[PDB]
Amino acid sequence: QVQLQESGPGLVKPSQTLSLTCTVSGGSITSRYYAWSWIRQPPGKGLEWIGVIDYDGDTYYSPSLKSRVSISWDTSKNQFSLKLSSVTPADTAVYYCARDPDVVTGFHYDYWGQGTMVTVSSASTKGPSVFPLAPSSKSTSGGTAALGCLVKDYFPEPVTVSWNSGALTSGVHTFPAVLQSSGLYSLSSVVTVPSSSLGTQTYICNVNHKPSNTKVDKKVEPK
Amino acid sequence: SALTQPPSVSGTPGQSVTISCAGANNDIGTYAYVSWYQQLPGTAPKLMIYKVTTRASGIPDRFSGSKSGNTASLTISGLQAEDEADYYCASYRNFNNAVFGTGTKLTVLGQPKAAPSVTLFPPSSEELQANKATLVCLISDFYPGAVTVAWKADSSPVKAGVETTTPSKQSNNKYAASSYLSLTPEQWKSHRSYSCQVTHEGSTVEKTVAP
Repeated sequence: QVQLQESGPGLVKPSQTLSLTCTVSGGSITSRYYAWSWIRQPPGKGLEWIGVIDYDGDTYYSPSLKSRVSISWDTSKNQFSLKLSSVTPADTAVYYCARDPDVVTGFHYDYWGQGTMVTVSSASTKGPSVFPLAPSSKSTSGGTAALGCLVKDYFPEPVTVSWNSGALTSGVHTFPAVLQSSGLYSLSSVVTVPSSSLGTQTYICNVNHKPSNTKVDKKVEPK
Repeated sequence: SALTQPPSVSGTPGQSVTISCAGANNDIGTYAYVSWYQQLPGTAPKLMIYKVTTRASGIPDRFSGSKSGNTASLTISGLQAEDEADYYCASYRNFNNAVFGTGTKLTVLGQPKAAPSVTLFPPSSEELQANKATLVCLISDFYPGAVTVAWKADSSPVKAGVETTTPSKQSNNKYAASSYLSLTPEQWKSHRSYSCQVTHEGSTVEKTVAP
């Protein structure tokens, strides 16, 4: 029902500002006794509270962040946004959007957003090079093969790989990206298919890298 | 500031673990808005408990909320593999502020052993045309989360151009890792083949691709 989706750039440089926007649906953002907040979790560290905006419209922020946080909202568009200034890489995190079901009863967030990755660097973007990984089963189950896509050299996280425009979901394994010595990321996606489908089925991997605007569809046919 | 929770807590693949969340008089001591969230990898936190003892809709009865002074606690009675996640405590802070803890990564351990499934890939026609070469070795479905990758040129070992990821948790609870070998079109052609040798708990899984 109440569903939250964060919008935001994936790459931002030190002097820039963070215009992160959250969209609420399945519930009014000005109703009952609801509070809306921002929470960021840097790479492998813990959750951090940024600030709240209540259904009445006044806001509160973390005292450490207070100086550069100017939360705002749009009731007509069922939105609320966060604004961060003077950004340094300490602001690199997965930024979250969350709801408080009551406010006359207390803190807790029931509903959350999937999060959006924000990375601060100087550090131009690079679109991924997509290569096809043709099948063979010398290490697989008889009848099953293994194909996939090599998403090489891209900055930064993340990239999303889907098969046949989301029509193929089963047996799909997308591997966590490797941060190379070069500073770029590289990942592979694998789908275990029955060998009988190689002379039959067309396999297309849909690679999407939102920061560099990259959207590549690669047909993975046997060699 | 922040709430102190142990960086790690490991539990018997049965029962029963307790996690501490330590605060101060003017947060955990005066207000009763202590909330616990469970975050399994890749997803957002899930409300597990609020108001010190209140279990949320759907939460099982084996999760418990407790508090002494400026220290809140979460108890898990009989853990499943579902429980393998990071745990965060929160509280109200004056005036109208929230605070999260450091986090506690719960590890369940009497878990069975799973041999790694290895898939090795030869450098694509497209990559070799682009004057580059990458060897894709994909390790998955392995428990515990510790592996060692040896790359072989024919039978001799390779150290240069090797990039291995740290093992990460899967949707099913097991581990996944990715090893990449960078070479040149001439290096891939001048050998009869390359092999990805994966070692896991005293056992070896070797996979071979040839130009």
